[PDB]
Amino acid sequence: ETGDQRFGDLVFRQLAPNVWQHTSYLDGAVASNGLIVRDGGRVLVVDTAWTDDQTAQILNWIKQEINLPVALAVVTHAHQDKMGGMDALHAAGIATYANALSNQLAPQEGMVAAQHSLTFAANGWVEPATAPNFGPLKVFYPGPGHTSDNITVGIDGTDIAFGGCLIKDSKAKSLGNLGDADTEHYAASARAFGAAFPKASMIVMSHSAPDSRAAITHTARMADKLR
Ligand SMILES: O[B-](O)(O)c1cc2cc(CBr)ccc2s1
Ligand SMILES: [Ca+2]
Ligand SMILES: [Ca+2]
Ligand SMILES: [Ca+2]
Ligand SMILES: [Zn+2]
Ligand SMILES: [Zn+2]
Repeated sequence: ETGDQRFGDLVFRQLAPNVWQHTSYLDGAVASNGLIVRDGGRVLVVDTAWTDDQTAQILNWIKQEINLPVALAVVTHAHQDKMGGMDALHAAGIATYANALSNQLAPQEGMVAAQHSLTFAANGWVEPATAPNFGPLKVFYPGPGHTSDNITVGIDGTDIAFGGCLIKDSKAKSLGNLGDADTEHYAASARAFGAAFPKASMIVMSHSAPDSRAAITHTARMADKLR
């Protein structure tokens, strides 16, 4: 697409003045998207790429095009598209945060655990002391859906919310990989994510281009048929 930039195996698309989407491919060639946020004098990353080499490519692109230190990364669940690059984040000295449940499931899912655990209230909001100096990232656990551990992130100051692999696009035909999914609670979880970030108009997700809020309602409608 016009305006996109390629660095090695990675493609970046600016979504807002201080937000970019990172896309990595794993062989057909499957795309996974995460986010890069410029918060003042530092950078925040949401999700790794599929692999350590791909994740290092994100870090080098950030140094070349943004030239600000990467303070921390939040990863959205314990699967390869979201945490495959944890060793690269650790080698680069980036503090890593995941849901505690993602850190618990990580060895069983073949992932490396993050250095810190985020915990959540009954209402899905992160307990603030487990998310120190997160700037505009607002972390919400919507309930089990794509996986039991899936978390979501709002970028405060923007129109952007990230559903990760929980949300799928509004023309989708399936919910994608349901092997570790909670079929009963998925619809409610997708709706809870839309309610958490009621004013977000750009919904970014792992396996499609950014969509409108129609991705949330469409994903919930498809999920209703699993219960
Ligand atoms: O459930 B999801 O985090 O969306 C994953 C999709 C996927 C695909 C391959 C081969 Br292409 C290997 C690992 C994973 S994980
Ligand atoms: Ca590794
Ligand atoms: Ca599994
Ligand atoms: Ca039940
Ligand atoms: Zn997954
Ligand atoms: Zn995924």
